[PDB]
Amino acid sequence: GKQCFVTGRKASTGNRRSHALNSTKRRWNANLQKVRILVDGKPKKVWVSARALKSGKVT
Amino acid sequence: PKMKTHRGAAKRVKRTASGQLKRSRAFTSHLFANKSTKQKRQLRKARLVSKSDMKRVKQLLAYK
RNA sequence: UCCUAAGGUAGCGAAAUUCCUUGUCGGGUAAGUUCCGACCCGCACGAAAGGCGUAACGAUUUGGGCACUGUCUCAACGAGAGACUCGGUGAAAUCAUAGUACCUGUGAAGAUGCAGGUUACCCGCGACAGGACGGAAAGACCCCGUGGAGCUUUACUGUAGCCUGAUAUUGAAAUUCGGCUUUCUAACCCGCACCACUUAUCGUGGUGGGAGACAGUGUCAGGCGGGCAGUUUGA
RNA sequence: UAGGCCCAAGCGACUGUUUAUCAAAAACACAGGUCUCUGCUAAACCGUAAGGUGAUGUAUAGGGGCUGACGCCUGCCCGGU
RNA sequence: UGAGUAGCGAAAGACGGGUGAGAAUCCCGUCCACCGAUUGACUAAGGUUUCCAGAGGAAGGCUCGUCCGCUCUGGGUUAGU
RNA sequence: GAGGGUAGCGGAGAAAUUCCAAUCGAACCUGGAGAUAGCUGGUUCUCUCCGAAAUAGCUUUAGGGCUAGCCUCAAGUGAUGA
RNA sequence: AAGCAGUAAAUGUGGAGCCGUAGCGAAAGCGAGUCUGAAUAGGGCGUUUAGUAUUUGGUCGUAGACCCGAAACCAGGUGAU
RNA sequence: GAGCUGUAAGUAAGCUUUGAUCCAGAGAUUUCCGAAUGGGGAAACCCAGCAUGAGUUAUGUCAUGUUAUCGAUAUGUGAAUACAUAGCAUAUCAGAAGGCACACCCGGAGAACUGAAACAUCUUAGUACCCGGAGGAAGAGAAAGAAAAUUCGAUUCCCUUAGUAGCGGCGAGCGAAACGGGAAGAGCCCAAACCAACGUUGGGGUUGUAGGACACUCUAGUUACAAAGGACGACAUUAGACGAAUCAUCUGGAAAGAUGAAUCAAAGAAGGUAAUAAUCCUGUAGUCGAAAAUGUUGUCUCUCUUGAGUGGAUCCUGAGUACGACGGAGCACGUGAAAUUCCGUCGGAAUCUGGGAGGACCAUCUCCUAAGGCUAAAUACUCUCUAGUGACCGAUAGUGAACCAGUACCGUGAGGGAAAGGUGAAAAGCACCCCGGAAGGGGAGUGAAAUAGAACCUGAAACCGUGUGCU
Repeated sequence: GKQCFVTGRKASTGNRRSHALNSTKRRWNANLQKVRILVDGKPKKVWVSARALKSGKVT
Repeated sequence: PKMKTHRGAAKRVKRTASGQLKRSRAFTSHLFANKSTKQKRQLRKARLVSKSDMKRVKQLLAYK
């Protein structure tokens, strides 16, 4: 249930590699920040990534 | 299914007209100060795979 | 006289600790490798993985006595259940086929079965346990396998976490050789108080306080890491 | 139907607990002592998120290590970890 | 095969009268023996017709059985407290 | 006694590797799965001809393997064999 | 060969593709000769220059690969009567 | 078109030529549980509200409707807080849920035993298992392509290229594409410039030989994409009906066999009938047939509809996008000289004299035009229905199951799992007599046969008995 309310960014999955080329599973999370943005009704707090906060986005 | 060639062996031999295989020599990579002039000059020449070795590795190179 | 950070203090000591050892001397016994009391050449006691004592307690471990007795000298008799005979009912482990003697030899080096000799008329019932390397469990000891599992560490390689710095969220002013350093409030935070949804203070909203561009969270980097994991440790 | 008793020694203070099915003990626990961490959304623990135990407690309280009634005591050493 | 061999699961029965094809073992009677802080009387859990009557003897009952918690047919459980 | 809670990369343990449905140095069931086994055991009709080895070298190798030596069948040279 | 036509046939049709007719060299390349080399000087590999398609038998490789037999590992579930 | 009341026989009582039973299409009824939905619960049970009605002097009891949650829409709708906004009340909704074929397809997440004769990179393998979303198929799809010819022109599948090029503790091992030969084969809709109306909805507009806007003379229904509601004849499927041709003797219990005379064939496939049937029966070849329901197609009606070249002053052609650094993944390709393309973080373009690609990279040439969307066919599979086939099995075989089988049974549970076919052509299944309490037997009958008597076709070996020649 953690996703960007605008862009739709979410977590990924991949490998963590050691110097000997051993591998284990890990995750790449998203820079989600809890902000209040104007919607049709009361402004409710939603998860919005920082990438969507550039070039001018409502707050 | 189909047989598979030995990739490491196909990089080291070539097929002649009579059907034999031409090879290259060992003991020529480094440490040349420990070998005489006669040894190093005669290791430049090529050789052929022996029949003792042919009886063991003939199936590994069948498409070549 | 040599070395080191120090060279074991008080207490105890053939001790649940002493190999030599049944150490030496006393007690106990007619006779004591056990026991009790002393001595100290303590192989290799020792002060909180504590030292030395200590009433009461113990289905604890030791040594010696009174009383008692079939434990014994050394065994005997009696009662009952099984066992034995008869009527009824009726399994099991095991099993290559079997008309299955002894002595001295021989043999894969311990023979009912091979050699030579000696014994032995055929078939049952009650007892004994020398042999059939007797029966039940593909030896748990030992060695082997580039077999396995659990555990340890200053074996190799990782890893969950936990510290640290840069960067995004993150803004307004002003001193000093764009940066250290100071105030402020609007971001962000409060398992702080009051009000409403609402008979609920989980949640949300509002209003006061506290803190504040820090903290918390995302990405990248360095360090610690038998807490946990996969493996190796020759002939 | 209903305690045998005595004189000495070792270990553990005591009542308790333990290898269901070969070990009940000198082993574990215990009352007491000591060291160390923790200022409260406490430290520590489960998930390792929300939410919980600690605790509807607040240093005369809570977690971890060692020793183990009582009496007399507990000596020297900070190169090494 | 072992072999008509081991066993037949703690204990006191004896006689008379019946039934019956068949009686140590079923029914009736008398005497004797055992428990009685229980082998007596209720009842929760659990089982699920094992309860009653009239019939039966193939199999089950560690023997026998004319008998049964076994076989056949028909019955039996009633709440305002 | 009754009603409940903690589940195996786990739980519980006055602590014994003790218990978790007669099983525990890591429960049971079904799948990957006909895991792997240089190790034991086994492998079914009949005649005719020929007929070994238990050695060397190298090997994480020593009861395993590879090349050479020794056996058999077909073709060629042919006197080169004793 | 795929495809198409044909009775799930036989075989028509289909000439992408494959093997052989020429080798040598790491390659550029040359060619009955090429490589090395200052130099056929010597030496290496070739100039045999008859193959090709289907199929019986032997052996090999990839699939569990002659059959039966582990101690174990991983994944998802069922269990505190 | 004459019997029928399912295994199944039994007796009892009945229906049917005024057309039973039976077969096909269309209807009506359809207890309770179960997503289970009024509330509760240990499934197949218990307890309610509200409005109508049945019954009662009245209460108590009964019948028929309706009352879950979430979502989308009309409506009334104070809060804290003037206005508003959360909340609240009612109405409408073939809106959703669950199951499913342990097959095929797309995505999320993702092992180990094993091989390398040990093992860590690598391999097993993007496999097993788990979760989500579908469809009858899905996925892909209309060049910022492949390449280097005197060029082709969306996608998918088969053959070959080829075990080649390459990747790799360069070890074990992994492994392509373009060209060519085939199956099948249609392409299109939006955003922007710009014009008219009250930011909105209309029109105009879809591209690389450069297209479009503006300004210049101007008119093929494609309901599978391309825009979406309906009346309109032929077939197919679901019950069925016609359908040729043989007699005699012998053996036998029975003739279809043997022996003689015949016949049919667009029919000599098959099964049964007392043994081995083209001519006995059901059938076969070939024709005929539909009340009613469904499917597939075609003929008008019906419904939309704007077409090409010249001018390019000027304007438009998809932005936190492309791309870069750091960390990963995927491309046959393990970071390597790694292009081509995806994710997280941080930076961050250009505007037709523009941008991308041709395996690091630059210059010249050639090809194309990213950052919006849609699309049949050739392709994969079988829980099924209909009609058939086999040098496949024949009861220790074939499915675990030929028979009342996922059953007896076993376990708290998940779960594991068997054994069992055969009288005779026809029950004609032994009336009657004798021994006995009965079971069992000896006769007499049935039958071709009873050593075919239901424990029933044939009836081997182990093992157990009786009587006898030689010892």
